[PDB]
Amino acid sequence: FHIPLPGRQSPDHARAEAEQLAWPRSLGLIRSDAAAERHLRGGYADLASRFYPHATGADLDLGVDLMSWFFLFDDLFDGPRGENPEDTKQLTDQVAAALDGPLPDTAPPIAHGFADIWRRTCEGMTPAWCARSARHWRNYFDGYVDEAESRFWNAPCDSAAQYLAMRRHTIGVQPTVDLAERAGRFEVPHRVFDSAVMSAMLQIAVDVNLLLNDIASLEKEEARGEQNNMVMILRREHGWSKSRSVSHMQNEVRARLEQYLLLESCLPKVGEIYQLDTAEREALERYRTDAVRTVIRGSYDWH
Ligand SMILES: [Mg+2]
Ligand SMILES: [Mg+2]
Repeated sequence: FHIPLPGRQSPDHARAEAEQLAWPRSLGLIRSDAAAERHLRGGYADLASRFYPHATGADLDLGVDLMSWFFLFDDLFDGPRGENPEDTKQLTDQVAAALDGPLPDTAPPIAHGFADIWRRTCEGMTPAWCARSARHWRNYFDGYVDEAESRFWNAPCDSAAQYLAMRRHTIGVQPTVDLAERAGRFEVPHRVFDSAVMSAMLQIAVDVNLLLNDIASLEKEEARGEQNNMVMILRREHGWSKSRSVSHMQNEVRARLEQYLLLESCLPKVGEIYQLDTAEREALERYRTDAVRTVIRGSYDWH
């Protein structure tokens, strides 16, 4: 890896991988043997075990379930639904409703799956934590509506800045990191979560994932005529070739990873600034190592 973040994987990964189909199957999310085979080919329990190496048993299963759900949910916007913000919001409203209370049994399977994840996610977490993580979920769903609006008007982004304002929410990294707290039964001190230093660290985590994702998905997205990929956007913004745009993105990933270390080195002083007590310093260290560092490296290793 470009910076010395250790590669990690939950020791309980084999069982979580072997049992991963039971949950989406029970919820109606995988409707056939063919769909199950397709799901296993994604390696989503493997991904979860790298984001959540500190989790085992039911806590790791929740992480596997979140990964499974992310990809099954995203599938629902592959076709015409993703081209229309009214149709996209019709679905995302039904899913996001789970944040406000129970769902009617007529709600779509993907909404019931979300509701079950969110129910488990909130267990043992402070009300203030649940409210914040719910806000992150609503940012995510609103981002899906914004993406469908762009597709509807055939209006792809013309700058990296405009693209990032949307993709930083649809990439789903912040809810992934939120789950790492729940999966580890800890909470980073809330005033430090809000800090400028931690905000920058999290933005790096989000950005590194979305940039690597756009490189990994480039050829598939080119074949579908997708225009909201950082490579295509940089070509429009700067006149660059796609080749120079990829190289720019690679340089940006490396530079941001190096900045991540710098920001990490500020955390001792940040803890002093916010007068963290002993338990709070321990919780911040769990967040740094088990939530932020893991999400930065987990997707890289998964590919
Ligand atoms: Mg898909
Ligand atoms: Mg899509």
